[PDB]
Amino acid sequence: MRAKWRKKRTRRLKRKRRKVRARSK
Amino acid sequence: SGRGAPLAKVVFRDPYKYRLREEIFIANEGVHTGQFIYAGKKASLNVGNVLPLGSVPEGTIVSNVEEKPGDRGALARASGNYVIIIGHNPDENKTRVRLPSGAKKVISSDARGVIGVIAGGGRVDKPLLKAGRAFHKYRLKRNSWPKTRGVAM
Amino acid sequence: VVDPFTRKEWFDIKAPSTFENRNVGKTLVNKSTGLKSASDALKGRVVEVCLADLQGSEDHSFRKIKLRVDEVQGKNLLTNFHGMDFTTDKLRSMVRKWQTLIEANVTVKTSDDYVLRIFAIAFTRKQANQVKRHSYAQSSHIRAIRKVISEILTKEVQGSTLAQLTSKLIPEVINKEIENATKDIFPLQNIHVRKVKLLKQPKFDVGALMALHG
Amino acid sequence: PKKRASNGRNKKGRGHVKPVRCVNCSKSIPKDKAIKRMAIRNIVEAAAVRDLSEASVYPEYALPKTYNKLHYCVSCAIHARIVRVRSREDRKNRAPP
Amino acid sequence: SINQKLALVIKSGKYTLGYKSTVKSLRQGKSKLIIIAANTPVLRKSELEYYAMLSKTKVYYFQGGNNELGTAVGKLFRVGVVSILEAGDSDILTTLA
Amino acid sequence: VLVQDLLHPTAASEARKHKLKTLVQGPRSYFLDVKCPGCLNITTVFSHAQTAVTCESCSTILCTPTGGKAKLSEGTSFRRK
Amino acid sequence: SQVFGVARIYASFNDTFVHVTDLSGKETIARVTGGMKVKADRDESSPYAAMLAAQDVAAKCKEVGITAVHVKIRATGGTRTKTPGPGGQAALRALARSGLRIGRIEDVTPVPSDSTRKKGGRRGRRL
Amino acid sequence: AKRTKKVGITGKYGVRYGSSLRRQVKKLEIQQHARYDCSFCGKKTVKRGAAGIWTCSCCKKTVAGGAYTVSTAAAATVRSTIRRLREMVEA
RNA sequence: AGGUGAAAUUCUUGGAUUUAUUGAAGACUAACUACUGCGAAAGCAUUUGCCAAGGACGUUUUCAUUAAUCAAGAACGAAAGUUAGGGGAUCGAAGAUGAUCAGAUACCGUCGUAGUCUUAACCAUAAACUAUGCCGACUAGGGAUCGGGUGGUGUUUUUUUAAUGACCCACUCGGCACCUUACGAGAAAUCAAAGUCUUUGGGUUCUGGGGGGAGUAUGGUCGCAAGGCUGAAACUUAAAGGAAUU
Repeated sequence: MRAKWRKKRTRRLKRKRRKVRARSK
Repeated sequence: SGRGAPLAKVVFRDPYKYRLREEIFIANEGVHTGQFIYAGKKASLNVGNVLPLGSVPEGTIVSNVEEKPGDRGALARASGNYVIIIGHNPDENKTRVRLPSGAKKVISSDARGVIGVIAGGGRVDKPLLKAGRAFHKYRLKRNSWPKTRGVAM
Repeated sequence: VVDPFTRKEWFDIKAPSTFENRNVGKTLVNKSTGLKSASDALKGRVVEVCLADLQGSEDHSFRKIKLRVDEVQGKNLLTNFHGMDFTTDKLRSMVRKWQTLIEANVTVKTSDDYVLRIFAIAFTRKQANQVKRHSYAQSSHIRAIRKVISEILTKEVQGSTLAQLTSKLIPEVINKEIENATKDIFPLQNIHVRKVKLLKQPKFDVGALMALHG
Repeated sequence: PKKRASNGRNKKGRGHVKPVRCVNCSKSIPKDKAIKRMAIRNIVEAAAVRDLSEASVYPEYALPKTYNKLHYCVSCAIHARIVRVRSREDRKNRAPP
Repeated sequence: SINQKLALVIKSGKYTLGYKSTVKSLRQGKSKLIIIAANTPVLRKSELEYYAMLSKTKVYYFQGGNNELGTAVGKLFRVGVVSILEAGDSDILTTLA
Repeated sequence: VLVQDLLHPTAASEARKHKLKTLVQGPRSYFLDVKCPGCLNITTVFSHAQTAVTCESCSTILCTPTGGKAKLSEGTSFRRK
Repeated sequence: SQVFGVARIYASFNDTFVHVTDLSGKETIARVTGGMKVKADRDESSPYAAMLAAQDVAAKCKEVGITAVHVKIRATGGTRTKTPGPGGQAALRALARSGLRIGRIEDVTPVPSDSTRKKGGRRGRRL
Repeated sequence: AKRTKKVGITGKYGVRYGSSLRRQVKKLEIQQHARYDCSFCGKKTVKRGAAGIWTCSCCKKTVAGGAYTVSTAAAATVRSTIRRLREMVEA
């Protein structure tokens, strides 16, 4: 697997972890 | 007071009688209360001045121009709007010009074309903010506001 | 179908009196119709050609003199000087490599208050001693070429219009005027004025209209 | 690993300068770090050249030329163009042939 | 250079900033310079132009400003007309303009 | 390389290199004694000079600022040292 | 003293414009392209295409009577291949092989300042 | 005691309406209020005397500029073109 | 006709493609364009006025330790991405689809919004590269190449010995890359620095330590957001990585 594809897969699940995180603000 | 640009009383001591009738040449984003203006097909291309398009060039910007050489000014009279020229013709006088309706129309090279746009840099690009400057807004226009909804009644 | 060959009048075109042979070449306007005679048909046409076949020496097989038809005289379209140009084919022919291209521009008015703009092209060459494979300049010298090219051009013009100015353009007397002040500086090869364009001319003046007929 | 002096091509101590897109597959890349070759094409070709001079008007004419400048993309320029993959020290090669 | 001339004669020269004083220096006979830039009213200077021929003095119309002609006089204040009285250092009586 | 003597110098490497790389600092230039046609007094000047050295009563600028040695006119005498 | 004019023939990729005009240019004479003889399109800027191209323009120039023509051919110029038609020069091989006085041979393909972006970009058009 | 971090002359619009809206406000507000330079004197001491005008206190000549700014992005590229034609017909 | 390897799309009796006469916004600065420039970096190639700056060297110039490199800090910062005024000329994420093969979101086709650039200001990040730190002296030759200093009734020039500019010649400090081996070093590759490191210390900025997990959890500070610097641990596993060889 290309490193840019692996770097973005986690960038999306990192911005997505800011979403389920908005459930505590 | 009721429009959206500095309209001026352009004085003329009358070319046939001694009485100064301050005629009226609309707003130009680049003038001052004290300009030695010239109007007529034989004047200079200085903003404020004016001559028929048979004395002007391809790609010029002016205001209060007549679609019918004499209307005193129809096209080119808006806060932040202008009129460029897209073509010309020495015979028949068919100088094509740029109007914001997304299209362009042809005029005659004898219509009075007063150099310069109407003053008012970016009005619909600086919000009402509150219906306040919005109520005092329709104050000098028409009671078309407030506008209700159809699905409603 | 109408086979326009009929309304395809095999006309003809010639030169003025400022050149040598008043023969340029035949053309095809359109047969005289209703409210479109064979005088005020086109008139805005042009004659683009190398001044070699326009004169008599194949040394000038380069450079293309630009003309524009005025109106018809003797059922033979005349012509007049609208400007001078350089062959696009000879432009890429004079460009070698390992050098520097020195160009310049300048707007000028004539005596008849004619608005044109003479330019000037320039290529670089070595010296009868140099061993260098380039022959570049310290820029402050190429920048001096621009203040000297415009100096020359706008010092002799503003007189006799392009009638006498074009009378010196063709015999390329400027190639020895450019290489005149440059002789005391850098050698330079080729050296020509390239282009120049005219667009600020009034309307049809019957005056210089018969000055083309001879 | 790294096999070349100014890797790219004469790319040393400057960076972004002025690039020119490829005049083949439209593959863009810097002019001073790619590859370029002058085109010395006459006017016609090598076969019908004699038949054109026979019909040529004017005393044999002077006959001018039409030059040009090429720009390659590297990837396609190696498909079967100018390259053919070279050897080690013969890589330092900066000679015409 | 017009920069060198200005700098020197204004850091050691007898001058007069102003309409009255320019009119007073004019109706004295010891003023040979009066430079007004393009932004200041040339009307006040119209009497000075009608007085240019009356004062016989050699004027000069600088293509700049009296805020840039302020750097020329010294303070970042406002001064459209610079009228030279008596020589104190340099003599722009004859320059490259 | 191997062996030499940077203790005893030569006249060849004394008129070729910079005094700032040899063994001691020293100007490769000099001053001059140039006069003008009509000066019955004295005139001592520099080499490159930089700034232009004028005259006495008939100031006709002896030399002007040059990248090389302050050039002299047709009314002067290049007097070395 | 001849019957002058200017060929101004064109030759791009996937077609070859084989026609002549006059020294003025504001009037052309004939058009006839090479794919008009070939009903396959597979071979458009092909060799016999240009041959048959200057074949349809050969007898039509014999109708006007013009012979001395200052040709101004072209590749594609503008901002595309910048390369002349592969088999589009076979049009000169058939018009001279039939008869037509040629002289003042030149070109007018305008080269850009790389101004308007070309159709390719960084990664380009790699297939 | 500047009672602002990122609001300025817009804090007078508190929590009502919205941030985004009031943001752009302060933009041309400042490029209208501020004593604009009167080129009819080179001395900047002229503010906005009603929509589209700049009342000058330097010869007291009122000025014709912009609705907020003294020259919008549009009438700017236009300042250029009129200058261009001027000379061509000049001499 | 535009177009590909050939197709299809599409534009075409509503005369586009076609060459010629003035135009225009928007864009660019071509070919010369180089083992070269100058700039702090990022980079930034047309002309001229203005603004001033830096610089090599010139100098028997003025100072007299002014000094030397950086944690937190402080200016610019290409390009993507941004808020909005001016902005889509082309190309053109996305999209729309025509072929392709069992299938194709894609590559190849045409068109096409964001984007493309600007005004004052944000996100301060990249293979931002010399994957290789700054300076003060030394260890090699030639020069490729620029700025510069010298002498030459040297080359070229003719106006008129003067003024003369440029080219030629060894030399040549600050610059920019290369060649031969390497005295040295280096895992090798290779390097006038990766030499001057077991014979290890000239002042100093910084970071790295088997790799996954993971530049992810947390929080702080910055920013509008995307996201930036940031920074875990358990658990797992005995291989992984690099040079170079067959």
